[PDB]
Amino acid sequence: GQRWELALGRFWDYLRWVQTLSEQVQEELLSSQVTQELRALMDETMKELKAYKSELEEQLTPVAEETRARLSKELQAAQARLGADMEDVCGRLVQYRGEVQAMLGQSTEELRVRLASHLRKLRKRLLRDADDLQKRLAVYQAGA
Repeated sequence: GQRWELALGRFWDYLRWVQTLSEQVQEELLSSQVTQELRALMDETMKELKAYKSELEEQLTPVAEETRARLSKELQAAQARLGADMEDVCGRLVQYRGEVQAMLGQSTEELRVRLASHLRKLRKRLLRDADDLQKRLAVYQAGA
């Protein structure tokens, strides 16, 4: 099932737009609008993913509790790793907003060079934990 993949696709596209640090992105960065819109997207992905795991617990093949429950603890953790990535990205954008206030009108060009470099790394990490969680979810899609 892929309702949570679509909701993550929307998170991921928005963040790809933020990564460009265009005029409008910078505007909405110094206000609380992109961390407010990324929270809403995160929240729909996690909502939809909790409900997909819930419905997959209905179509599980014959695995004994020390293995079927080893697997949900490993899957709740990949859900948790992905949530923690998205929160990390929003905290790095809050940090940028603060660091622009503290410049007191001075050039933020060197600040946007470090942000773009840092955001790319976070987004690299985010994408590999979504891929990992899809794998654990696909092995669980049938049981073990």
